[PDB]
Amino acid sequence: GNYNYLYRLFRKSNLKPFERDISTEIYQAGSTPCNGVEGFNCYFPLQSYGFQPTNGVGYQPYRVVVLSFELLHAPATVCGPKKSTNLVKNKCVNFNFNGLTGTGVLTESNKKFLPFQQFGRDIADTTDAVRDPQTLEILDITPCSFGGV
Amino acid sequence: AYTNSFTRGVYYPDKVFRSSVLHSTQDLFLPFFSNVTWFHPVLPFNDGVYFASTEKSNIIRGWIFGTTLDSKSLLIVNNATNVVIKVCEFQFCCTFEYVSNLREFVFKNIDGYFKIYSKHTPINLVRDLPQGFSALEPLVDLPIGINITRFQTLLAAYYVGYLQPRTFLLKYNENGTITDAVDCALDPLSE
Ligand SMILES: *[C@@H]1O[C@H](CO)[C@@H](O[C@@H]2O[C@H](CO)[C@@H](O)[C@H](O)[C@H]2NC(C)=O)[C@H](O)[C@H]1NC(C)=O
Ligand SMILES: *[C@@H]1O[C@H](CO)[C@@H](O)[C@H](O)[C@H]1NC(C)=O
Ligand SMILES: *[C@@H]1O[C@H](CO)[C@@H](O)[C@H](O)[C@H]1NC(C)=O
Repeated sequence: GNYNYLYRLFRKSNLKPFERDISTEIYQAGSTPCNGVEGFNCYFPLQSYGFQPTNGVGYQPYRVVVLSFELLHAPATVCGPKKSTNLVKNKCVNFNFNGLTGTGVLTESNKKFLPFQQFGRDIADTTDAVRDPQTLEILDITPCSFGGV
Repeated sequence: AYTNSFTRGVYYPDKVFRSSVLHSTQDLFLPFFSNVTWFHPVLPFNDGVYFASTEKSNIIRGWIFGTTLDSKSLLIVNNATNVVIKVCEFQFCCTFEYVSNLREFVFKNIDGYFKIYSKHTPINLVRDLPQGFSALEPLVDLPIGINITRFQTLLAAYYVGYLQPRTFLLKYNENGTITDAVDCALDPLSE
């Protein structure tokens, strides 16, 4: 029986998202103050898992990894295996800047981006300008010509 | 002591550039014309804090955060030329380690992330915070995941205010800097 893995069994309130509580304060389950002394209604908040190879699959140990990432609002440092391509201006093209995809014309801009800002936005919440991930230059995005026939 | 936080405490709520627009956004802000406490001590960290310092030789350097604040919590300290943030249960009179006029900071703890915004601006005044407007761009997002209910500075007077969930109407100019704002609950005209 492997008892090295623990879980918190008691707590005065539920955890907020991504909160981390490693405290070992004695939990007072009754009206008697514990004063740091374990006993009746005074429990150690942690309890060990019972992991034996003969245990049922429901009681078998599982390893869990949760990847948390926030999507495009700022410069990025973790990308997929996707390759890159040269850049062409003044022609309607399909652009993909750091996973932000779209279609339009990219032109030299006069916008003054701050170091923590990746891409701009239009009044319609559509992207208006972007920062080229390889060259620190601001490209203005203008949808290419259209109209009724 | 107490003083009036005329229009300060506004910070870029998003890392997205905008220009020549009036954008409305709701978040934890410092209400306009609020009573901010002036210290020439431990304080609560209810829902975020606006801190301000006027310095001549940079006496104030550090912050302590936590519930009990004594070896059972965050610590921040500016050693000469190196910001140092730790979450060890330090001994004062580890699961994280980070290493890098008027100064204004905003501290927020949302979903276990500690957001620190900080501006800087020269001023010639010795009474209180000057009247004016400026925006506090973000500087740090920290994945502490640590409970917060109190803080205390470490040092030159300073100013402390508290944030509330108030809607604001930020004015982005041609160059993308917030030049003006309107608290949506300050007064009838503001509404
Ligand atoms: C973070 O720590 C604070 C301690 O300051 C917790 O607040 C306590 O919550 C319990 C819940 O029943 C109350 O009985 C205490 O009176 C609270 N203490 C204070 C000083 O207000 C808070 O619950 C903790 N956060 C979470 C998510 O549990
Ligand atoms: C990445 O691109 C920039 C500009 O395109 C260049 O200066 C830099 O050397 C490149 N880095 C590598 C590792 O090739
Ligand atoms: C924007 O920057 C230009 C210089 O690039 C300057 O002339 C202009 O005054 C700035 N606009 C504002 C509103 O500060």
